[PDB]
Amino acid sequence: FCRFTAEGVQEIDYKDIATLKNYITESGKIVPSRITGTRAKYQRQLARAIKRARYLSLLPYTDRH
Amino acid sequence: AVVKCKPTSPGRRHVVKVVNPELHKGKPFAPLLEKNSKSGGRNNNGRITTRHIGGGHKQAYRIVDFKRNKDGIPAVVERLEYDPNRSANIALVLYKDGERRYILAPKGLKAGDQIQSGVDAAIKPGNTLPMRNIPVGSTVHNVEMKPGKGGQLARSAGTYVQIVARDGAYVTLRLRSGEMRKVEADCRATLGEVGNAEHMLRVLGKAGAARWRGVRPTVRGTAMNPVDHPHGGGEGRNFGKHPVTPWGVQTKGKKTRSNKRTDKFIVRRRS
Amino acid sequence: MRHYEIVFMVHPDQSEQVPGMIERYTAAITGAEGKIHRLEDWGRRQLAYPINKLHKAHYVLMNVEAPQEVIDELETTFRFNDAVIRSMVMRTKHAVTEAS
Amino acid sequence: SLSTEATAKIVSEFGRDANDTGSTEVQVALLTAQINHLQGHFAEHKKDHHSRRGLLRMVSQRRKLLDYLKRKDVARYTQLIERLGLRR
Amino acid sequence: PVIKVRENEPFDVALRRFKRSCEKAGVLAEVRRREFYEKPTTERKRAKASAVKRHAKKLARENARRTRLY
Amino acid sequence: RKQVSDGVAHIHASFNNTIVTITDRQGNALGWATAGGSGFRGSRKSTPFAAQVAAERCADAVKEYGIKNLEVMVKGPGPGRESTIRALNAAGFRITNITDVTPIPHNGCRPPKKRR
RNA sequence: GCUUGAGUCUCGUAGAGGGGGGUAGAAUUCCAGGUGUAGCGGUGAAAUGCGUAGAGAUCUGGAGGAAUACCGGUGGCGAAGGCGGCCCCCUGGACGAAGACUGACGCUCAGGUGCGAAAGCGUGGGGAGCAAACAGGAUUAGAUACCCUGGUAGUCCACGCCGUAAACGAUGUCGACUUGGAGGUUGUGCCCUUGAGGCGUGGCUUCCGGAGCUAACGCGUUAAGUCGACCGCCUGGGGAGUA
Ligand SMILES: [Mg+2]
Ligand SMILES: [Mg+2]
Ligand SMILES: [Mg+2]
Ligand SMILES: [Mg+2]
Ligand SMILES: [Mg+2]
Ligand SMILES: [Mg+2]
Ligand SMILES: [Mg+2]
Ligand SMILES: [Mg+2]
Ligand SMILES: [Mg+2]
Ligand SMILES: [Mg+2]
Ligand SMILES: [Mg+2]
Ligand SMILES: [Mg+2]
Ligand SMILES: [Mg+2]
Ligand SMILES: [Mg+2]
Ligand SMILES: [Mg+2]
Ligand SMILES: [Mg+2]
Repeated sequence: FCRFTAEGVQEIDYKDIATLKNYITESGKIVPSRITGTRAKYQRQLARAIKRARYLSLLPYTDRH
Repeated sequence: AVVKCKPTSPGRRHVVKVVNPELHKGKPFAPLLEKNSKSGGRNNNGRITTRHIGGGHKQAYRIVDFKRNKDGIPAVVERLEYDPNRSANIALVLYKDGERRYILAPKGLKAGDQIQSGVDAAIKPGNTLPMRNIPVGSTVHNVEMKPGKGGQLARSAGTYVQIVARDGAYVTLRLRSGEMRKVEADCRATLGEVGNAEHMLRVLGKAGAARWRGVRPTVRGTAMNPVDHPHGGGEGRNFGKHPVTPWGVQTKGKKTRSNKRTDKFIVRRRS
Repeated sequence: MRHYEIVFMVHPDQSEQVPGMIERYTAAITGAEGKIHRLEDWGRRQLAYPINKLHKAHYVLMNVEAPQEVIDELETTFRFNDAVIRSMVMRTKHAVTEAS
Repeated sequence: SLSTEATAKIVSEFGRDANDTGSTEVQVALLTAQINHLQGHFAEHKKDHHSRRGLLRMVSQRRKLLDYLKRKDVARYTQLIERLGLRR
Repeated sequence: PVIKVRENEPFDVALRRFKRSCEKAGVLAEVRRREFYEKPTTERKRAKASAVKRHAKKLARENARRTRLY
Repeated sequence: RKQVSDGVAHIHASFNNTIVTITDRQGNALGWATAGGSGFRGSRKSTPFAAQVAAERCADAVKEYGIKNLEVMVKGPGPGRESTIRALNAAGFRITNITDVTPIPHNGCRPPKKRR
């Protein structure tokens, strides 16, 4: 649950998509922090990074484009 | 800016002036001036053909460069001047070889700025280049209608033309009236938007303020007699007629366009 | 002096046009005493959604340090270029050499 | 925001020591250097009603400091307002 | 909520997996929510009212944990 | 005619009706049948059974084209969201895949005002 | 004179704090077409409305305006009003650790000045959706309402005006003191981060309760407890926040 991003403290980067694809649903929606367990600080950086990879077409806005 | 004249007289109560301190205060450029005699509406036969014209102040025509067919040779703006023959201010322009010219002044042009024309020019206000090279969705002015003709559309104060789309050899423009019109793609178009955008907000305030621009009084057809105007007649403000022009044709609704030769270019009429 | 993270995508049919323009845009940074730190080129990628059709593009990453004004006349050449799509100029600092 | 290099000039120039920040002359000289730098921001962004509250606090705090300096001594106050250029 | 039917499969297995995908995506909740305009002052009140229930009802079962009923 | 082999079924489920349209993979419509036109006028066309009959009639009227595979593209809420797909299998078609298409704005236009 | 109030400087942290400019995707509506048939829409039920001039559905192309799903949280920022896509430019406040510096420079504040939701006003633009007024269809004893089909101002932008709200924790600002518990968010110090760890220390915030206070309900270290400084206001209901 709470584990990832708290050990090996790092700032969520929008470039690496493998880490980002873990935190989205089957339709490109960001997964709530209640489910994954990411801390409230790193969810804000995480969400802001997913909204940045979508702009560059690295990630889908929705599964129906 | 617009300044409201204080009511020191009935005729100054309602005046609103548009004053531009950036304008030239001295005399115009002598070599680019001409003689401009008036007519009063009268054609060859000496008979008035446009009514409500006559009188007014004397004006001298300034030869404004519309073609803008001097490619290369960057030009520096010398000063801004007041053109009485037009609704927008003009700009004196000095080219790097020594030739001076008059141009329609875009809305963001001050003395000292640099312009130039041709396919190599940059996308900046005041620059003229063929609409092949101008990005779609841009706002241009002084558009042409035929390659090399000189420039007819978007010429008054504050008017502009959007380039909606480009389809091969033609460009669709959303004219200021709401029309969508196709023009050739080699027609030049000065990039930017014409200046003097406050020209709307001026109010004359009195009858002489319109008389001294050459606008003679307009008489209504109801005050006429049944022989001078189809409305005419009456004993105490009677109308009972469908409103018409003084020559019988029905004003107030009836369309009059009939060309059939330039209908290929009108994509969508006004609204 | 300010640090930026320019990432721009070129047309899929200008893949031979990027390797010439990448140094031309870089030369403007170095001409004004601005340095460049990490210039990875991601090659040709696949878009998650179409961008005016074009299910493929060409990604570049510059990550330069330049005066605040120099990036201003680099943004416009991205804007008026018909072959550069979805330029994004962030404002990072420090780090380099990751993600590929 | 009165960057680090610019705030070190005023402290050294108006200070009685190399590291003497906080002296009434230095504090007023620092506040004036920001009120003057903000007159170009508010000539363009006239609608910044939120940043203007911060500006109107440095104005009202530099006047509170000038009053203290004048009451404490006048040989140092008259030199400071003349050196800076203010009180009209 | 796209669901692709695999190979060597029944149908009623697939249709049940379609509902599960749709229920997980909250499609019908979003459609029902966006039918009419909820005023901002009723959207904020409906959120604090439902969080007050979430807190009390969790503390209500705690006070009922340390009792014998018979 | 034209003997189309692969088609697409477009179920426009709603709170008040259900329109089933079978199109080819390029969007052209081959035939349609609704729930309210099936003799279910009134408060009976909302019911999921009335939408089942629509799937039966829309399975007909494309007999000539001879479709053998269908992709189901459900849209909107409503009772005829489930009972229509299964009637497109009980009618003899093959459901290659099922995709849910539905207009969900990212907070776009303002919806109508609340009913009282 | 002094540094325990107040403030300045060095280093970082978090944030829908503000103003300006661009850009992305989903969706509604409209326009031009292809396929395609007799219904669509709506309701408690209907009708008005749209459709054989071919609607509704479905696919392609385009133009426009507004708002930013998920993240999202009795979460955060702001003096209050309030602030939610992403990026850049200009900019205000807060907080924390270790130091250095000024040496009472402080608290409150009548008149005064400024900011102040929504509606509304003026000039010029814009206008997708929604929708006062308005029209029609129903319900009804009646229904100049709720319900349905449409729909103008307005909602949007620039600049001015208005200056009021159940503008509300119905609780003025500042300072000190007075048992506890479980949480949220944001810094920081020490040690076995040696392993999803342990102990302290600050800022802001939600809940429950002790003494006490209160007419009671209830507040309860963020007091409505115990005190000090300054300001605003109250003096039976109606007439009346009216002349
Ligand atoms: Mg007249
Ligand atoms: Mg007469
Ligand atoms: Mg006659
Ligand atoms: Mg009479
Ligand atoms: Mg009569
Ligand atoms: Mg409705
Ligand atoms: Mg005060
Ligand atoms: Mg007062
Ligand atoms: Mg308003
Ligand atoms: Mg208005
Ligand atoms: Mg108006
Ligand atoms: Mg009041
Ligand atoms: Mg409020
Ligand atoms: Mg009150
Ligand atoms: Mg309590
Ligand atoms: Mg009154």
